[PDB]
Order: sequence, then C-alpha cells, then structure tokens
Amino acid sequence: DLASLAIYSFWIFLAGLIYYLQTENMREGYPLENEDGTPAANQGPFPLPKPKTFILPHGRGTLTVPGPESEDRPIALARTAVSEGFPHAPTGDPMKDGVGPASWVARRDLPELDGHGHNKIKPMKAAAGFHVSAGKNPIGLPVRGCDLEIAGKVVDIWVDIPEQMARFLEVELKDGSTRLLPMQMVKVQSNRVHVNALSSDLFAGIPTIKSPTEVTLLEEDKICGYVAGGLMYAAPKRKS
Amino acid sequence: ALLSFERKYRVPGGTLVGGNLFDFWVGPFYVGFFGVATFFFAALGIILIAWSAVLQGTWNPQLISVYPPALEYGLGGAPLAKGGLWQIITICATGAFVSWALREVEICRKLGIGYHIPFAFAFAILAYLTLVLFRPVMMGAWGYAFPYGIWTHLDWVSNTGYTYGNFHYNPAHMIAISFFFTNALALALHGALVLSAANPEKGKEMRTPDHEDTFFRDLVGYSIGTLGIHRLGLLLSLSAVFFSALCMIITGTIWFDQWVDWWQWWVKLPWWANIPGGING
Amino acid sequence: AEYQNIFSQVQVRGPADLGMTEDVNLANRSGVGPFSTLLGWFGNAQLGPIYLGSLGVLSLFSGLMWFFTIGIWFWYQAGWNPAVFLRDLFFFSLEPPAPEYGLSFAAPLKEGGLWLIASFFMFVAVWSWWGRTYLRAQALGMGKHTAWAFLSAIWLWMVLGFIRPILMGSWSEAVPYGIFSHLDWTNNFSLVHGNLFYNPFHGLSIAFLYGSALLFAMHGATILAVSRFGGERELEQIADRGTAAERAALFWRWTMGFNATMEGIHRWAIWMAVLVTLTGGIGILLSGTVVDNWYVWGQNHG
Ligand code: BCL
Ligand code: BCL
Ligand code: BCL
Ligand SMILES: CC[C@H]1c2cc3[nH]c4c(c3C)C(=O)[C@H](C(=O)OC)c4c3nc(cc4[nH]c(cc(n2)[C@@H]1C)c(C(C)=O)c4C)[C@@H](C)[C@@H]3CCC(=O)OC/C=C(\C)CCC[C@H](C)CCC[C@H](C)CCCC(C)C
Ligand SMILES: CC[C@H]1c2cc3[nH]c4c(c3C)C(=O)[C@H](C(=O)OC)c4c3nc(cc4[nH]c(cc(n2)[C@@H]1C)c(C(C)=O)c4C)[C@@H](C)[C@@H]3CCC(=O)OC/C=C(\C)CCC[C@H](C)CCC[C@H](C)CCCC(C)C
Ligand SMILES: COC(C)(C)C/C=C/C(C)=C/C=C/C(C)=C/C=C/C(C)=C/C=C\C=C(C)\C=C\C=C(/C)CC/C=C(\C)CCC=C(C)C
Ligand SMILES: COC1=C(OC)C(=O)C(C/C=C(/C)CCC=C(C)C)=C(C)C1=O
Ligand SMILES: CCCCCCCCCCCC[N+](C)(C)[O-]
Ligand SMILES: CCCCCCCCCCCC[N+](C)(C)[O-]
Ligand SMILES: CCCCCCCCCCCC[N+](C)(C)[O-]
Ligand SMILES: CCCCCCCCCCCC[N+](C)(C)[O-]
Ligand SMILES: CCCCCCCCCCCC[N+](C)(C)[O-]
Ligand SMILES: [Fe+3]
Repeated sequence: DLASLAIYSFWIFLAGLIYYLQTENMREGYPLENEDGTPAANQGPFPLPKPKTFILPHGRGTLTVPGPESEDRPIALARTAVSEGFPHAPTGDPMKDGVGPASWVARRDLPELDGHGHNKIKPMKAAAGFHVSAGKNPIGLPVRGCDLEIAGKVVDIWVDIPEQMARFLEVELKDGSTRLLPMQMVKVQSNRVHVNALSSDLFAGIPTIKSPTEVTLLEEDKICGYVAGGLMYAAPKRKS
Repeated sequence: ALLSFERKYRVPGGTLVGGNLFDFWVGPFYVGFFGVATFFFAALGIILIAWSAVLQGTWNPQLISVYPPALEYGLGGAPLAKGGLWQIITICATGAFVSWALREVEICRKLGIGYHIPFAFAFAILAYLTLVLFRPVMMGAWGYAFPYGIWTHLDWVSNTGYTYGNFHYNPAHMIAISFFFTNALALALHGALVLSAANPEKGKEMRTPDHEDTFFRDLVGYSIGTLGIHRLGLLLSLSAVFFSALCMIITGTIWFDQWVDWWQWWVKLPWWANIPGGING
Repeated sequence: AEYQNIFSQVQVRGPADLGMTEDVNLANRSGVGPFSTLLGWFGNAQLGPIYLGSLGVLSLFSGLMWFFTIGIWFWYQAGWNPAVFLRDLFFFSLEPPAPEYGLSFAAPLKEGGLWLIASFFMFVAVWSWWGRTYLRAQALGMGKHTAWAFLSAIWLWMVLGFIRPILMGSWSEAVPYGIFSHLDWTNNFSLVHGNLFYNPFHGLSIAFLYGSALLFAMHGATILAVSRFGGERELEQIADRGTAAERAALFWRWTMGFNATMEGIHRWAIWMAVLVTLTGGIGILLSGTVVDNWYVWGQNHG
C-alpha cells in the first residue's frame, strides 16, 4: 500500500541523504594520510565530492574545496614507536614550536573583516565609542598566572565591532611590551585577572602581533593555541 | 588513517589514569584507559544480551528483550533468566557510558579544549539513570525500570504514561517538551542561517556574521548572536533533558495519581472556585 | 574553577548597529529598540531594528486577529467574567465544526464558524510570514535555507489543520484552539489510530527530535569548547579553517571515528531538524486517509 511505499521510499532517500552529508563533510582534511604525510591506502567507502567555490568578500579571493591539503608550516614532532597509532613527541619546546594543544593553523596573515570591510577586531581605545557596559571593567587590573605571580596589567580590551563583544585582553608586561590574552581564558575578579593556563614566566613567550592596532587570523591562532597549550605544558608550574 | 591536519595534535599526555600505558589510537579512535574500560563494559553487556536472547529463544533484533526483575523481587538480586541479566547489563551500560564520558575528558585534555561535551553528555547519562536506577530505587523495585528491547521499551513508555492518565498533564513534562520543540526550532534556524550566509545567491560573495545579525533583526527584531546561539542550543537541549529526568523522578514518588487532577489546585483557589459560568462552574 | 563561557564576564557596547544594507529598503526598518544588559549576559544586548514592510503588517495584523478571535471566544465561554477567564484559561477551547457540516463554511458562528475565521487568519499570518523569511534573505543576497527549513514546519501544520481535514472530508478532523484541548486532541488522535508508536513515521519523527537535541548539545558544546580559539566565528572558519575547526573535528574523530567540517555540521543540523516535521507530517497525513490503525498496518507490515 501507499504507506509501505512511503516508508520504503523514505529509507532510500535517507541513505542518499547520509551519503550526501558525509561527503559534504569531507571537503576538508581528506585525502587521509599516513603519519609521514603520504596518502593512506585506505580512504574508506565515501569518495570526495566535486569541488565547490566560496567567493570571499573584499578582494580576498576564493576557496575551493576539496583541494590540495598542506600544513604550510614545519611540525616539530617525531615518532615514538615503530608502528602507526602512537603519540608523536615534541622535538623541542612544544609551546614555542606550536604543536600538541599549543597548535596553530597557517591561517591567512590578514585580519578578519566585517561586512563593511573594516577590521572586525580592534583595541577598544581605537573603537569609537565602544565602552564597557556591564560587569567588572578589567582595564587596570594586575594579571596573575597559575604560579600565583603577577605577570602584567590589563591596558585594554580588544573588541569585536560588528558583534559588540570582548575578544581579548591586552596585557602589558614588565618590559613595557604587550600581549593579547583570549577573553575565554581569563577570569576577571574584583582585584585581579587570573590566568590558569599560563604561569607568569610564560607570558613573554605569547606570540606577538606585528601591528599594535590590529590582529591577523594567523596571529590569533598562534596566540590562542599558545595560551591553551599552557594547560598541559605549564602543569608543572601549577599549583593548587 | 590521519586527517591531513591531524598529526600535530597527536602528542602524548592528557590521560587521567595509566600515564602512557594506553595513550594511543586504533585507526581514528583514541583509546586511553577509559577506551579499554568502555570496550570491556560494552563487550560484557553485549555478550550478556546475546545470552539473554538464547534464554528468551530468539535472535530477532525486533524481538530480543531483556526485562528487569518482576516487582516481587523489590530491590534484591534476581535469577539471571528472571531479571539478573538485566541487572548486570545495566551495570555494564552505566560503566560503558561513564567510561565514554571520561574518555571524552582525556581527549579534551590532549586537545586543549573545554570540557563542555562530556559535561553535556552527563545529562543524557543522568536521564538514563533516572529511569533505570534513581526512580526504581525511590519506588522500591527494579521492575519499574524499562526493559531493553526495541518494541518492549515502547510498551513500557505507553504503560507507564497511561498509569497516570494522559501524561501530557505532567507539568514538568510540558516544560521538557517545550524545550525539545524549541531546541529543534533553534537547530533548524542555526543550520539555515549559517548555510544561507556561506552559500549566498549565485555569484555573490559569502555573507558575514553582520548579515546573519541583520537577517534576524530584520525578521523578528532580535539576534542572539553567534556566541549566543551555541550557548542557546546547548541550554535548550540540556534543559529539555533536565526537565525530562525531573518529570519522571517525581512520577510514582511525590505524585502518583492522575496528572490531569494536579491542575485542580488552580481552579479550586478560594477567590474564584465558586463563581458560576466558564468550564468549571 | 575555570571560566566556561556560558555567561559573559564583561559586556561592551558601541553605537547601535543598524545592520547591513545590501538591497534592503531602509525606509521599512524601525529605529533601534532598547539595550538589555540582562540579555547581554547570554547573547546580544541590542534590540531592533526590525523590518516592517507591507507583508509584515499583513502577517502581524492577521496573526493578532487569529489570537483575538480565540480570545474573544474564550471571554464568551467565561461569561465575560475576568475571574472565570483566568480560572478556566487553559480549559477554554475554540472547536472546529461538527462532522455533519463536512467541509462547508455553513456552520453557525458559535458552532464552528468562528473556528474557520480564526483558522483563515492563521493561514494568512503563517504564509505571509513564510514570504517574509524568503524576502528578507533575498534582500540581503543570502541563500533561502531559512524559508526552506520553515516550510518543513509549515508542512506538519498544514497537514494537521488543512490538508488532512480536506482529505478526510470534514473540518471536524482539525485541531481545536485551546491549551488543554489540543493535548486531548493529540492523545485521542493516537488512540483512535491504533497507537502512533506503531506508525514508522512517528518513530522516525521521534528519532529526529531526540537526534536534534543530541546534535545541538554536541554542536553547542563543541563550539563553546573551542571558543577559546574563536570557534563561534564559523563563517570565517569555513573560509579559512583554524585550529578551532581542527580541534573540534578531531575531538569527534577520536571519539567516534568520524567528524564534520565547520560548514558541513550546519548541514547535519538543518536536516536533523527539518526531518522532524517532514516525517511527522507524512505520518499524520497517512493516518485515517490510507491507514486507519497503525497496529493493524504493522501486523501486515503493509
Ligand atoms: C502514551 C505515552 C505518553 C508519554 C509518557 C512518557 C514517559 C513514560 C516518558 C516520557 C518521556 C518523554 N516524553 Mg512523553 N508521553 C507522551 C507524549 C509525548 C509527546 C507528544 C508530542 O505527545 C512528546 C513530545 C513527549 C516527549 C517527552 C520527552 C520530554 C521525554 C523523552 C526524552 C528523554 O527523556 O530523553 C532523555 C534521554 C535518554 C534517556 C537517552 C539516554 C541515552 C544515553 C545515556 C546512552 C545510550 C547510547 C547507547 C545505547 C549507544 C548505542 C551504541 C551505538 C554505537 C549508537 N511525550 C504520551 C502522553 N513520556 C520520558 C522521560 O522523561 O524520561 C526521563 C519518559 O520516561
Ligand atoms: C527517551 C525516553 C524513553 C524512550 C522513548 C522512545 C520512544 C517513544 C521512541 C524511542 C525510539 C528509539 N529509542 Mg528509546 N526511549 C528510552 C531510552 C532509550 C535508550 C537508552 C536510555 O539507553 C536507547 C538506546 C534508546 C534507543 C531507541 C532507538 C531504538 C529508537 C531511536 C532513538 C533515537 O534515534 O534517538 C536519537 C539518537 C540518535 C539519532 C543517535 C543514534 C542512536 C540509536 C540509533 C542507537 C540504537 C541503540 C539500540 C539499537 C540499542 C542497541 C545497543 C547495542 C546492544 C550496543 N531509547 C526511554 C525509555 N524511544 C523510537 C523508536 O522508533 O523505537 C522503536 C521511538 O518512537
Ligand atoms: C498520547 C499521545 C501520543 C502521541 C501522538 C502525537 C500526535 C497526534 C502527533 C505527534 C507528533 C509528534 N510526537 Mg507523538 N505521541 C505520543 C508519544 C510521543 C513521545 C514519547 C512517548 O516519548 C514522543 C517523544 C513524541 C514525539 C513526537 C514528535 C517527534 C512529533 C511532533 C514534532 C513537532 O516538532 O511538532 C511540533 C511542531 C509543529 C506542530 C509545527 C508548528 C508549525 C508552525 C507553522 C507554528 C505556527 C505557530 C504560530 C502561528 C503561533 C505563534 C505564537 C508565537 C508566540 C509567535 N510523541 C503518544 C503515542 N504525536 C506529531 C507528529 O508529527 O506525529 C507523527 C503529531 O501530529
Ligand atoms: C543531553 C542532550 C541529548 C544528548 C547529548 C549527548 N549524547 C551524547 C553526547 C552528548 C553531548 C556525546 O558526547 C555522546 C556521543 O559520542 O555522541 C556521538 C552521546 C551519545 N549519545 C548516544 C545515544 C543517545 N543519546 C540520546 C539522547 C541525548 N543525548 C539527549 C537528548 C538518545 C535518545 C534520545 O534515546 C540516544 C539513543 C550515543 C550515540 C553516544 C554515546 C555512545 C556511548 O556511550 O558509547 C559507549 C557504549 C556503547 C558503545 C554500547 C553500550 C552497550 C551496553 C553495555 C548494552 C546496551 C544496553 C542498553 C541500555 C540497551 C538499550 C536498548 C534500547 C532498545 C532501549
Ligand atoms: C522544522 C521543525 C521546527 C520548526 C522550524 C521553524 N519554525 C519557524 C521557522 C523554522 C525554520 C522560521 O523561519 C520561523 C521563524 O520566523 O522563526 C523565528 C518559524 C516560526 N515558528 C514559530 C512557532 C512554532 N514553531 C514550532 C516548532 C518548529 N518549528 C519545529 C520543532 C512550534 C511548536 C513546536 O508547536 C511553534 C509554536 C514562530 C515563532 C515562527 C513563525 C511565526 C509566524 O508564522 O507568525 C505568524 C503570526 C504573527 C505574525 C504574530 C501572531 C501574534 C501572536 C499570536 C501573539 C502576539 C505577539 C506579537 C508578535 C506582538 C506584537 C505586538 C505589536 C502591536 C507591538
Ligand atoms: C486578555 O484577553 C486578550 C484581549 C489579551 C485576548 C486573549 C487571547 C487568548 C487567551 C487566546 C488564546 C489562544 C490559544 C490558547 C491558542 C492555542 C492554539 C493552539 C494550541 C493551536 C494548535 C494547533 C493548531 C493547528 C494545527 C492549526 C492549523 C490551522 C491551519 C493549517 C489553517 C487552515 C485554514 C482553514 C481551515 C481556513 C480555510 C480558509 C481557506 C479557504 C484558505
Ligand atoms: C549564526 O548565529 C545565529 C545567531 O546569531 C547571528 C542568531 O541570532 C540566531 C537567531 C536567534 C534566535 C532568536 C533563535 C530563534 C529561536 C526561538 C526561541 C524563537 C541564529 C539562529 C543563529 O544561527
Ligand atoms: C547518523 C547517521 C550515521 C552516521 C555514521 C556514518 C558516517 C561515518 C562515515 C565516515 C567514515 C570516516 N571516513 C572513513 C570517511 O574517514
Ligand atoms: C536489545 C536490543 C537488541 C539489539 C539488536 C541490534 C540492533 C539492530 C537494529 C534493528 C535492525 C532492524 N532490521 C534492519 C533488521 O530490520
Ligand atoms: C522573538 C523575539 C522577539 C523580539 C522582540 C521585538 C523587539 C523589536 C523592538 C524594535 C522596536 C523599537 N521601537 C520601539 C523604537 O520601535
Ligand atoms: C547508526 C550507528 C552506526 C554505527 C557506525 C558509526 C559510524 C562510524 C564510522 C567510522 C568508522 C571508523 N573506521 C575508519 C574504522 O572505519
Ligand atoms: C540528518 C540525518 C541524521 C541521520 C540520523 C539517522 C537516525 C535514524 C534513526 C534510526 C532508527 C529508526 N527508527 C527506529 C527510529 O525507526
Ligand atoms: Fe554553529
């Protein structure tokens, strides 16, 4: 009957839909690779979809995916075993080398832009007339690391203009230079900003930005990766 | 076996138990101590279900059903073929689910990400435990729990609901449902909004989050924003499940009559209880 | 205790955001509403502007008329007594015509006529609102995913109040306007059709409904978990994959053996959600038209 036909048809449709969805989700990261970067023998039963192209605004070009995949950066790790499936040990300082949970991606070394082609993220001092509108204003507070030592002081908030949100704290260090700290990685308290991810001696090593009034997607990735990496890699200097 | 960008994240560390002993992968899957635990619990559970099937005398997936001890057993043990298998399978399930969550925690630690995912999953586990553990304990028997069978679990839902009349009248159930419906609504809108921006009219440049805010302000006069929507989806789905667990934990314990009659407290308020007219006068 | 990004610690505000222009008729946008600091702990603090336009006025007028038609009937049932109105609020019901009137518009006001009027207003309110989801996306140059998704919800709604009653040959088959009564209608529908648990399209609708909560919990949690790398800036992560999108994909690959992309998760999302009402509407539409009793149908599998 018609109900039998509807249900049978539905399941055929659903298999087709899942096939479509899975292949759509293979537009990044495939083909699969061996641990040495060569194509893996087993790519699985889903083939790559035909390429699609995104037109990017403001003259930034296009993105076509799937496309040739490459890390576009050195990866300072080495095998710890003679066969596949084991961890890869940092060959240097993993925080400095940007691997493991300190990883960054070689994103475009330009700032994200808003719908009007202006820098999406700006220091609040340069954003007319953005201001703190609620909660404890962190500007001026000392910044404490997981070693319970003061690493610096907050000198600004970097704000997302179109979305009206705090994105980073700008922190001045002992030498007068500043670093950006992801808002999601700080705790604003009454008398301080607390950073559990980093001990005070690691603040100097936070990746710096090239221009003092903008931050590129590449620089954001290196900053955020480094700070998050401290959770694992500063665990020795933390501290109940 | 690796995504193109995957190797740089496959470093040692993040384990909760065992140090480096189980710090490895099998194909895409991370293992860890809790991967081993999940495998053990799941394996035992599945073997015991297969044994329950043999004792039931069927291999049909639509027929296999593992029932909890009858009510006469109260909260005691029961012979294997008479509820004991359900009891052991339930310990296995619980072990497998909790192990799965803890393995998710180890994966978060290795990846340097927040713990939101296993935290969220723990709500599902707590709802499962409400039905198989907390509620039966409060009611005084394992037999109030649901059986493990594709259709028999549905018989349990129907029988349990109609024990209290139309279960629609459970007010915690009304809230739970509102969160489920609102969640699906928000999921549809989130999926649609992102895709409508990423895949604009033919030949046009990708839209921005400014356009997403704009679209929604144009439409309803408000946009929650890109952070807000992910906060929202999380809150709606966890609230739905929290009120689900709540709606069941109070049923058969603090409220055990017909849920429809609960609503009389409002109608019977002294100020209007006795005014004629309307539906209830 | 670490910060979890469920509520903001510090709110910032700048000039009211008037939005993107593109092809929008700006004459039809309101001014900005107030700013809610309360809302701003969780989402955006800004309210408005909203787009008006003549279609917008039509939907709102029609929607209010639907609401007021039901509300006037309720006051009447309450004998115009405010105390009885509040007492019995959830008990009042505006009911469709009796089966004897079939599909005619010939039923008296108090006996179905008013239901048809309310339903007429609802029909124009929803469809003109659907027009608006399409037109607002168009004016911005955006894809039509919202209108397509909304159409799936509309499908179940149309099946329940319009298509199924027409196919059954009477308005009596439609849903009443009432809090408790719509629930009684729902319970009755299942009882009368041999238990909807036996309707495979109902079981599917449930799989998608539960699956929507599973998936939004997964996606919402994932994005918050990688918000420390800017994960919620999903459009730019689609255009230019960052460590947020990579860590998110790998969490899931390591957990369950496969993963999504920043764009593709939104496709799993939209389909998981829309399939709720797509399968649902099919299950209801078949009920009583093709299948009188789902338990009986299921015994024959067909
Ligand atoms: C005739 C029946 C009654 C009914 C009686 C009941 C009863 C009885 C119950 C509900 C409950 C539910 N009802 Mg009711 N209710 C009915 C009418 C409805 C209607 C409707 C439109 O009419 C709706 C929308 C709902 C909706 C609701 C939900 C609020 C809730 C189910 C979700 C849930 O608990 O998730 C919570 C999610 C879980 C329990 C899943 C947990 C799973 C996890 C931990 C792991 C499992 C994975 C594992 C096995 C993996 C497999 C391996 C593979 C590799 C994948 N009911 C009618 C009136 N309702 C239930 C509830 O609230 O339960 C708490 C409940 O017990
Ligand atoms: C939640 C409140 C009620 C309940 C109410 C109902 C109702 C009502 C219905 C279901 C339906 C389903 N329920 Mg139930 N169900 C309950 C608790 C469970 C539990 C559990 C707590 O362990 C599980 C695993 C299931 C699983 C099932 C699936 C067979 C089916 C689709 C669900 C789904 O897609 O979810 C969403 C999640 C996903 C989309 C992820 C995929 C997970 C599924 C497909 C895993 C299947 C597991 C199953 C085969 C168990 C095998 C375990 C193995 C031995 C390892 N239910 C409790 C008792 N459930 C529907 C059905 O059609 O049943 C016949 C249905 O109409
Ligand atoms: C005793 C009750 C029966 C029952 C009988 C029914 C009936 C009858 C139906 C369902 C339906 C559903 N049931 Mg059932 N169901 C039962 C048991 C359950 C259980 C359970 C036991 O745990 C569960 C989880 C469910 C779950 C579900 C859902 C999957 C599904 C509804 C999807 C939806 O999003 O609709 C909600 C979404 C809509 C209704 C779409 C709304 C559309 C738009 C256009 C709204 C416009 C509104 C606007 C004008 C008002 C604006 C106000 C604003 C403030 C502005 N049922 C038992 C067996 N169930 C529906 C279905 O599809 O079944 C197949 C259905 O018709
Ligand atoms: C709290 C919000 C929603 C939610 C969230 C949620 N679920 C989660 C997670 C999150 C955040 C994941 O991280 C985790 C996941 O990895 O997803 C892919 C998961 C998950 N939710 C899942 C299922 C699921 N979630 C459901 C519901 C929900 N999950 C809520 C609605 C349901 C419903 C609604 O019925 C189901 C069926 C899995 C896909 C996955 C957990 C997988 C897992 O725990 O693996 C370890 C265990 C095994 C591999 C098998 C164990 C076998 C047992 C020992 C024996 C079987 C006993 C069982 C009780 C029998 C059931 C028979 C049925 C017919 C009743
Ligand atoms: C695909 C499955 C899910 C889904 C999807 C969905 N719903 C949709 C859409 C989509 C994608 C939207 O695009 C559309 C929307 O605009 O969302 C914001 C919508 C929508 N789904 C809605 C409701 C809804 N959806 C439902 C659920 C679902 N929708 C499914 C779970 C339900 C349930 C579960 O029963 C409800 C009740 C609306 C919020 C919106 C459709 C709005 C609409 O059609 O409006 C018509 C009526 C009016 C214009 C106003 C009516 C008046 C009111 C009765 C009260 C008065 C308030 C008024 C607004 C105040 C104004 C006063 C002024 C004078 C100042
Ligand atoms: C205090 O008093 C004031 C003034 C504020 C007024 C108060 C208002 C009140 C109390 C109103 C309450 C409203 C309520 C309780 C509404 C509840 C509605 C519910 C629960 C609806 C649920 C189901 C609705 C469905 C499925 C309706 C579907 C309808 C259609 C698909 C429309 C079909 C169109 C028809 C039949 C008309 C045919 C016309 C043509 C030819 C197109
Ligand atoms: C890309 O990010 C998104 C936001 O930010 C730009 C949102 O604003 C919203 C829209 C927010 C609302 C009001 C959800 C509607 C649900 C209800 C409760 C009616 C969505 C969907 C979204 O995807
Ligand atoms: C919920 C529908 C079922 C989803 C499970 C099927 C999708 C997994 C397939 C992905 C395989 C991963 N692979 C081999 C391509 O890398
Ligand atoms: C305790 C429940 C028994 C688990 C059986 C394994 C799940 C199989 C899913 C049902 C498959 C239905 N099918 C394809 C045979 O028609
Ligand atoms: C579903 C969310 C409802 C959004 C609330 C509507 C807010 C619109 C306010 C804009 C009107 C501003 N005003 C009063 C100056 O015209
Ligand atoms: C509906 C449940 C089906 C369970 C299958 C889940 C899909 C997992 C696909 C990943 C397979 C991993 N791998 C590479 C070993 O094939
Ligand atoms: C957006 C596609 C999501 C794919 C998830 C598929 C879930 C199907 C549920 C399988 C169980 C079917 N059942 C038993 C509910 O009838
Ligand atoms: Fe998202």
